[PDB]
Amino acid sequence: QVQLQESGGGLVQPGGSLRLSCAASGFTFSNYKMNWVRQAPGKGLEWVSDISQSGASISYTGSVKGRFTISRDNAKNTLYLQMNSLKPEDTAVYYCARCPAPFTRDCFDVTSTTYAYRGQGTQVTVSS
Amino acid sequence: HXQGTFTSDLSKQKESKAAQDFIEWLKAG
Amino acid sequence: TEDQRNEEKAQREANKKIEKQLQKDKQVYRATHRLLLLGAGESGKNTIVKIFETKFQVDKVNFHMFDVGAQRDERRKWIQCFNDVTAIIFVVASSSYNMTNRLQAALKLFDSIWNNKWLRDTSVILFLNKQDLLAEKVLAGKSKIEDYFPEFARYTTPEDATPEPGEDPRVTRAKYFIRDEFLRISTASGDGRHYCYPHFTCAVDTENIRRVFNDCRDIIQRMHLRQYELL
Amino acid sequence: SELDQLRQEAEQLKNQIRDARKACADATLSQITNNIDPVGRIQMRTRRTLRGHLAKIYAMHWGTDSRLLVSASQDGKLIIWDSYTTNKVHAIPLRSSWVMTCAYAPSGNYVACGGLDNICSIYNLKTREGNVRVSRELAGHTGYLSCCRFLDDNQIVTSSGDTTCALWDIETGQQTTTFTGHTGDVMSLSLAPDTRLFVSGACDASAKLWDVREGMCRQTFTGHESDINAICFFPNGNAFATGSDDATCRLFDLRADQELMTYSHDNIICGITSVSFSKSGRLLLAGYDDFNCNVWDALKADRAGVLAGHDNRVSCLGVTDDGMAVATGSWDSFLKIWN
Amino acid sequence: ASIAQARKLVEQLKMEANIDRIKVSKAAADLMAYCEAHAKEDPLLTPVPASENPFR
Amino acid sequence: QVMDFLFEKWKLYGDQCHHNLSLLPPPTELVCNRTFDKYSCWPDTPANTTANISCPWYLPWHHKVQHRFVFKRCGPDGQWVRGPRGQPWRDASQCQMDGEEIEVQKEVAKMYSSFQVMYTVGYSLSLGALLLALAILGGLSKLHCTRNAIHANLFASFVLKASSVLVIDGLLRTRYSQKIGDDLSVSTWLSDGAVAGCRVAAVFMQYGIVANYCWLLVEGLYLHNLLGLATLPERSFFSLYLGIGWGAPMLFVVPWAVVKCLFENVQCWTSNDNMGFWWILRFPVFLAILINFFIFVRIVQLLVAKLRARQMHHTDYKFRLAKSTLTLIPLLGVHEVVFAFVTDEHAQGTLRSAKLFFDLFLSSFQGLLVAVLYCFLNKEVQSELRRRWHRWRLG
Ligand SMILES: *C(=O)CC[C@H](NC(=O)CCCCCCCCCCCCCCC)C(=O)O
Repeated sequence: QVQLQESGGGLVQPGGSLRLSCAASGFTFSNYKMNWVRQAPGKGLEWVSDISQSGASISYTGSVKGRFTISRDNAKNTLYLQMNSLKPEDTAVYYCARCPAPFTRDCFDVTSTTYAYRGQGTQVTVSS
Repeated sequence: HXQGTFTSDLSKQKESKAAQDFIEWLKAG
Repeated sequence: TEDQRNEEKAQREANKKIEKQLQKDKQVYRATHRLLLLGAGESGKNTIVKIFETKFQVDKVNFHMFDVGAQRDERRKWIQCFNDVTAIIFVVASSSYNMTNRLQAALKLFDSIWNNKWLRDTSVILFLNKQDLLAEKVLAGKSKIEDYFPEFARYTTPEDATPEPGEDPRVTRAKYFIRDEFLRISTASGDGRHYCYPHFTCAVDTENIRRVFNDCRDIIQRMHLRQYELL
Repeated sequence: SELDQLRQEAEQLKNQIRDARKACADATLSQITNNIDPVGRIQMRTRRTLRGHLAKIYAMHWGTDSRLLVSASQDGKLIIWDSYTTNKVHAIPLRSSWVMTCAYAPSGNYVACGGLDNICSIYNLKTREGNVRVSRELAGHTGYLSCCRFLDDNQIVTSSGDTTCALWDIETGQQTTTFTGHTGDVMSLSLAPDTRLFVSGACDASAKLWDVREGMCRQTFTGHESDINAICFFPNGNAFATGSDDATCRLFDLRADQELMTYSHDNIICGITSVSFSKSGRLLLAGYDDFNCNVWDALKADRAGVLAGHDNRVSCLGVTDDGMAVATGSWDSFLKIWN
Repeated sequence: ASIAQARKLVEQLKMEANIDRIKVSKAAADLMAYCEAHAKEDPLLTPVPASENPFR
Repeated sequence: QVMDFLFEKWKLYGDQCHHNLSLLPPPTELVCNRTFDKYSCWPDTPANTTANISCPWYLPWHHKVQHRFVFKRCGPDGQWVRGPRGQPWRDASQCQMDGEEIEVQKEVAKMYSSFQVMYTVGYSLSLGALLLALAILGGLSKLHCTRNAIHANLFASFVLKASSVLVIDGLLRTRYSQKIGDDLSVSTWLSDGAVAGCRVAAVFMQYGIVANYCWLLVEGLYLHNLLGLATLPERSFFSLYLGIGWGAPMLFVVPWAVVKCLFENVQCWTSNDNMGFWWILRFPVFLAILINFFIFVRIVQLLVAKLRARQMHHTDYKFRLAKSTLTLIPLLGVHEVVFAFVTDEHAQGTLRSAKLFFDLFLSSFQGLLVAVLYCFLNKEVQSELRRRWHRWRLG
């Protein structure tokens, strides 16, 4: 039974720092490319960042490039995304997603509606 | 057809060489 | 005991008829190009000809442009069928982010298609559609490409990039930026088995089908040359 | 405040069911079998080769006489072969070229196909005219058709890519029941020997067991860590194996609600495309993505054999009803038979 | 529509709880390896002689 | 033709003198009687007479060795000199051939022996590999492919040729290196002997040379016709190609065989006289060289276009690639170089020898180069061989 839990998040002052921790249990964490997908309230899902099996290949979306960092710890079966310098239009719910094919460099998890291997997520808001 | 030219030339050779060789026997025996 | 010989003769005659029909329709299966056409959505794919299968013919060459607008949005399973296809036509709508940032989603989908295990040998035709709408996307200033892309500010138009007579240098710059993003993904991974063919769609369709036919001919020629260990 | 607490319910129940199935998990299977004599080395050879297709072969099915097998390819053809004499009997054309499944009726009277056209076309072979055409066209799914199996000459069950399996009625032409409950695409399904209940794997690492009479889900088995490609029952009907894309095969039990054996090896890194049991159930035959299909031992989980020969990817793997022969279609338009 | 999908999950798991699990040993070799007395007629375990084999 | 054209004069002169010995006897013991000197009869010169008598015409080329005579003396009651072992020796050295040429002979020969050795290695060396290539090609997964079948059939045309020319010289070597001293041997060998075997091996060798060039032409044509069309070829036209090759050489070799058998017969037909009768075996060659060199330059004219189109990240790195292919593609035509202009006619001096050497060398090692480049360096066959060895080295 795959299970992705997204701890952390909550209410943050715009310009703060939050560390989102993704807990995975049910598969070999070291074999899958793991991604972070967020969904703002009002529109569909959008891919934020990703990380390779070992952590070498790292990419980000242009809207959040440089401000956000991604890191994986294979020995603990956990995914870390650390937030820095939040902005008002960053209010969304963040899903930790994984790819369906092990030992593969391409995968199709951006799917919004119904993708099994994705956790419930953690919805975050900026302060007013 | 190069190989044909070579074999033609060598045919002329073994023949003329045999002609002199033949004549030499005739001269002797 | 003659029953055995006569039934064997009947079965051989049936097999011969089956072989004749199989040769007859294999002679036509090899000559028709297949073309998978998929896009993010709201791209305007109805202008190609002007429940999903359609076909056309140019220069005495047959084509089968297979639309997939009836399936779901999970493409990781039914896309394995389109591995014997000659060229996967990938139309992109670069001006459909007003209702989402569709550019990033299109880039990720193209990267997934390029790097797939079974799509290694399938080339991709790229169509930068809705090109005329790029001009209004920058004059209004409601949403900026540089807002969603930090490398756009430090981008210069290529020297070999020919400007279209009658286009603001900024539109040309934006469109060549997007082209290059797709082309970076295209060339970052292994590209010895397949190539990408970026294009810019115009207002008329008489040139689009010609472009598709020319690119398919190029793909076939390159495959034939690769079979002979030339390139 | 309902959704928030709703999750807990599931969670609570999940842990309860987890406990139940792990409580009854005293021994393994290996232990209870270590004593058996292993099958040893098994060698197979391709007895016949069926070179009649043009595009890749994506699914086949053995007939109940273990003599005639139907095959489906992406070129649009549905060829009915002959195992004993290598003679094609009907090379019937198809409307939709992208066929993803085929089936053979238990009485040998009908065959069915289906693919991206969302339609389960059923063909009649006993036409008085002689030439075979389509009799009924079932169209009630939204996602693609992935696998269809006949119960009898009157009703057929089909899987679909819209997460819903359905039971059809050929005489009427509408779905009798609808087996909703899956979250991902449904790839394959198999029918029990008594034709009273069936299992259906999907793309969420879950193999739900259904009941055609009640039209509901009775048991849900989780265990794989990736989408499931193919499944098949054990000959007794009390067990079934599932081949997923995580390079693992697992046998499950319908009375223990827990997986019994894992057919995983270090060298294999590619997913399984097809799986089928032998006649006695001692040999489990699976088709891998590494161009060859292995033959696992159903009790010792050791490679008792490997069947090479195929150049491209294998897609289908059928075993005869009497167990005399095994056929293996692949993506090179070839159908090797093995003995 | 959270309740509509939540009731589907909570019902299912109710029905996933009432099933009586008959051990694992009772359903291990006790049935699977018990289905072995009829392994002598399996044509793959014991290669049958070519005479009465249709695919010689 | 010299051999047979000198047999006649042995007899012709050997009878004119028999009629000159007739009506001639005079003194018998006082002055030497009418005698016969085997190869040469002359009216018997008397005791110590002036040696104004020239040596016989005999030898056909006497028109340049005329102005030199022979000295014969009737000594002991009219007798000639005896020699080392009592054999009658005559100092007819001044009537003999001119050492000079003899030297040049020694020369050309050596060079021709080196060329023979050097081309026999070539054929044989590539005759081995061709077979090994045919055996590996026609027994594996790719045993029947439209492009690959043409390559296999070309390797056959190469085996046929190599074998043809390695056996036509066997005869030649063996039909001149027999001891032709004893009257019987010489007289019979120059005459009709096993000229049957020789003749038919010659036709069978020429067929092979022309078939090789025709299969190189059809190899080019298949590649040229496989690039113009946008789609895949619906019809393999394989029947057509097996007739442009194998079959068409007959339409050119058979009229040669008949023109020799009927108009110009010579010992073994290897010897080529009447250059017009060799143009009928050369015109197909020149055609199949020119009209395949045209498509060779045409293929490169688009291969350079494809290498400069995309993948321009490696600016100027196409250089190595374009060259590697351009030296892998001449499996068809190279001869052009010292061909065309230089024909068999108007090619004398060291130019001829250089042409022969260059062409022979290329034609002898072509088969090896083609076999290596298309059955040992192809990635498809390398990967397959690996697979079939892996599957055997399993259990
Ligand atoms: C005219 O009477 C006599 C001609 C004769 N010719 C020769 O001796 C030359 C013919 C060639 C000699 C044999 C060479 C065999 C080469 C084999 C190479 C094998 C492949 C190498 C890799 C293992 C004359 O005396 O001049």
